[PDB]
Amino acid sequence: YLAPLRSDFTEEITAPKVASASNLVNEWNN
Amino acid sequence: ENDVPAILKEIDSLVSREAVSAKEVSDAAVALTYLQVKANRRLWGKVLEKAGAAQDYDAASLTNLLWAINTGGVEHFKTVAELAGPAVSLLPSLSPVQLSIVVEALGGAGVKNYELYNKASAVVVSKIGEFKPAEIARVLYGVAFGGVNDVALAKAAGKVFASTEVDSRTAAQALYALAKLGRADKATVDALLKSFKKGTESASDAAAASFALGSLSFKAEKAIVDALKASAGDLAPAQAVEAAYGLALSGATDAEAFKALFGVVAPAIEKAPDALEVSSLAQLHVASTISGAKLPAAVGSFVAKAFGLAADAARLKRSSAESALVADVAAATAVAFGAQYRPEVASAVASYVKTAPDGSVLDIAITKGDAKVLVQAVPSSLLTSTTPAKPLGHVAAYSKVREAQGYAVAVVPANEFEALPDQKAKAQYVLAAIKKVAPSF
Amino acid sequence: CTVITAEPLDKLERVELTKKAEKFVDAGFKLVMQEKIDKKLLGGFVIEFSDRRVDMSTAKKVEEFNNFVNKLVLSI
Amino acid sequence: LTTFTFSGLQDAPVAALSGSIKLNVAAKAGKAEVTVAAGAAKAATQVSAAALRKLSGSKISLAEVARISVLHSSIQNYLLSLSNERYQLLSQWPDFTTMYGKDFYYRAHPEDLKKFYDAADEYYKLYETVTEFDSLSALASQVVPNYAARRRSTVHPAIGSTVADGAFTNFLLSKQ
Amino acid sequence: ADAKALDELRKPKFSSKYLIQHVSQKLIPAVK
Amino acid sequence: AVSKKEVLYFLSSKDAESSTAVKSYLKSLYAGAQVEATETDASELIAQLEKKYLSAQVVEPGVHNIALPLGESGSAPVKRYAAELFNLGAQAGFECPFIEVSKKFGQETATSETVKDVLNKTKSYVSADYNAALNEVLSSVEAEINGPVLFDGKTEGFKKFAAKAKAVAVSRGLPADTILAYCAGSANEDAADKVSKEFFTWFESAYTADAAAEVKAIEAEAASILDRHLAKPVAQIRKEQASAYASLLKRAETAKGAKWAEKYLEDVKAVQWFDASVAEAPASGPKVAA
Repeated sequence: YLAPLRSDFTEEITAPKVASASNLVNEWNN
Repeated sequence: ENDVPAILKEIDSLVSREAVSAKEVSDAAVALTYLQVKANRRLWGKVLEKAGAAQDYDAASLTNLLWAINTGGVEHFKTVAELAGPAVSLLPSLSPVQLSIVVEALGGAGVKNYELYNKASAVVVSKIGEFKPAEIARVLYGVAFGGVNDVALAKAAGKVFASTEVDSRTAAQALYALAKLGRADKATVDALLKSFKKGTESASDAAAASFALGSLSFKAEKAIVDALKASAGDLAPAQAVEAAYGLALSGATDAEAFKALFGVVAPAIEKAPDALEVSSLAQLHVASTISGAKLPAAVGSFVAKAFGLAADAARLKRSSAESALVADVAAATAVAFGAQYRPEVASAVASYVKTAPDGSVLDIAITKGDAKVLVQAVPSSLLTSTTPAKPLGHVAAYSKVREAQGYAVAVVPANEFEALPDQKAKAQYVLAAIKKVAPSF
Repeated sequence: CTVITAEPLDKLERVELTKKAEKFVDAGFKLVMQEKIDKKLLGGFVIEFSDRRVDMSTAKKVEEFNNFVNKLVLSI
Repeated sequence: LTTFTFSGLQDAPVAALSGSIKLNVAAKAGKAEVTVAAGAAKAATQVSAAALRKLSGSKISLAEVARISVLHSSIQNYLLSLSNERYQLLSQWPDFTTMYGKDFYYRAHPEDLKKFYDAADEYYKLYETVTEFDSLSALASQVVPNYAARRRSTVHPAIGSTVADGAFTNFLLSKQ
Repeated sequence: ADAKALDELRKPKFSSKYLIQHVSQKLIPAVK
Repeated sequence: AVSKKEVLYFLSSKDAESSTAVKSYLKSLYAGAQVEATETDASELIAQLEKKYLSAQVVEPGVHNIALPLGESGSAPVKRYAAELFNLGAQAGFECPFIEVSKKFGQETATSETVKDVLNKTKSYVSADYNAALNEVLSSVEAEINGPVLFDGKTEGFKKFAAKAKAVAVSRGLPADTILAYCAGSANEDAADKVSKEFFTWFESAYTADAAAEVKAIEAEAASILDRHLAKPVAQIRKEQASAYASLLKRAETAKGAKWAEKYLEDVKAVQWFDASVAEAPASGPKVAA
């Protein structure tokens, strides 16, 4: 339930990199 | 036939089931305020969880829920700020009294929702005759505390409150809104302070009017300090502190009111030292030294430390246009006391950052033997929002508290310091400001 | 010598810059200067000895500071 | 909320909105006659005007007690509401157990029956892994660090591309 | 035992705040 | 727990352990202790670095108390989320995001000469779809002007560059006139505030668009992570998560003497307490002291 502690900063301003849609709903319908 | 904890358990089981709709949440909240159940935090948490969980919403249930949230004095920014979407969807279907309650309610929590305040101020200035002036004061409170510097609604409220004679509490809420907005319109504030003579049913609104007039620095009304003197039992320590601060800032002379306020305030810090936040402790030290009223020996050194804590903490989080302005004023003090070239300009500016007796650090501290002159820069955050742009009462508070430490505080506001051509006129202005405070320099 | 400064000098900036610059000539050496202007220096100065360069400018100081603190946080 | 609030016994709710609890106020100019009525037990009192204004003198200031954090619990609630969406389409799966009998065994081609038994084993795999809800917490702990490092920005926690582009529009179209 | 507190429970747990504090305590003297 | 510059940042915050250390320090000051003198030293680079590393200790445990509005349709959850990030930035000592990123632009290009160099220096803070649209306008006016477009304000190349950058910014959906009218100002308050109310409608559009883009990326990441995880058998999931837990716990039990590791292990013990106190009373919740 625990995560790696990071101490780093985000020096750029970037669009938040939306991830592509998985095919798991389509594969489970298949 | 009359039982408080059994009906608390009935509301508890009524709100703990799975499919509670919004009307049950709203009347559970209203029934939870009318029984005054600040002793039970879990019940208010259950009611606010079900208020966040509800999806149906009409005008009446949303309005009574928001009224109950603000009458009970509960604060949870998530479920109240997520109640503004139900407001903006239902905003043209709202009554003017209902729009009043929801806008005062979402403003009191501090919900940063600019579409709600824009579409509510446009409604209240499009049909201004629909609104009884208490509704005007509630919408003014909500738009002022929601973070929009709306002077259109402020001018409309000034016209209504000058035309219509209003209540005591209505005028107090309008004064609190105008004090957060920082507007100080004497044509409006006079029409509001003339309403404080019919006898006030509350003490919190008289304390709010005292804090508002202290923040605007008009003067102590003497129809407010006596009402605050007789009824200094209806105030929390975090409220009587604001009351005494706004009395000391407006320039009150009555010490019986300060005795009545500090008799509430000081045993709260005796019982719990950490319960009051340091903004209230700094306001307490301001009110304790300006009017000279006395409070116990631990509390005096405590708020003497806490003014220094709040002062250098506000210095540490400085707005970065106040910081460049303090650098400009310090360079002007360098070339006003005589510094022809930039090495001795920088050496003088770095010399002027002497510390303070309370532990704090002062930016422009010039000492000559025993006489010390502190310089203050008042950027725009501590100015009035009008074209006269008089500085607010808090810089007079800071000056009058530093003055009891040995300084002769010179105020250099930025409305006129930035309107000078170059560094020679600015050095002349700073020296002229120092000379009319302390001509011994 | 040759000095590049961010803005044209004052007559005490010139004198104490001259006193600063004699630590880079280890004798009884006199310096004549050819003072230039570069606003991409953010203060300080850059000395050019025509076989040797001393960068006491603050643009160099802030980029070396940034290299130091961006290296040290990777060390911890 | 603020230190001075201005509500109580004025434009208050005069009645409850649902029939689950009954509430009436018979308010005069000075005080109020409230009788709250909830099922078996009903209570009644006379609430002052100086009590509903004195109620917000202290604040409740509700705060959530979470297992790890509120951010983690929001991400885990989203993972749970996505596992519900996958469970709802493992809920519309046809009953293959109604075709296990030996009259279906021997009528069928052998490779098709092997494919059918593999499809049943596959459904048991999918259903055993979509109902492992004790995995969603350590799944939510993989979304937390990259998001929380994006909010340790050197500019602002709330900065984005639209505000930064609008501020570059202001900055570049001003006098240098 | 159980029933810990209220302010002890409101704190978020696996936020860093002490790697940032550790990097400050190992960086700010090392850069002074 | 208190280093007298940490506790000045934690006064304006409403976080739990920050207010706990503030209350403990204030309670020790009420018993006659003395306020340490605030250091009037640590010049501008050390001051800005210490500001950066003190505001982050207010920001990042305050991020973890802001519920992401994942899977919530409507304006109010995203407006709550962006308002909580705003209040967290205000508690941490930041300004408005507009003022802070404009300060970043003014700090980056305090030293530039030509406008293509301010595009090369503010490359990291503007979206590349906007930076490319400004670079093509700059090359378009650079072909006609036959000079490097300098960052002046009154040169004909700069004027005919800005008159086209305003056009591309109007194409993007950024009303450049209302933004310039707010950040320049006006004399009459009844005509400055009527355009501040338009700047704030754009500003609310801007920050809810940014917060909704962050929420959409976290939604897409969580859906991708779950759909990669739902394809595994249960034994692989259990051994992968047990190995990750055991490795991250051994990483905290390896380094001792550090404060973060013992706070990490205290937090693991607190999660175990939460599970135990829900186990002893599951229909009421965890046992809170009252």
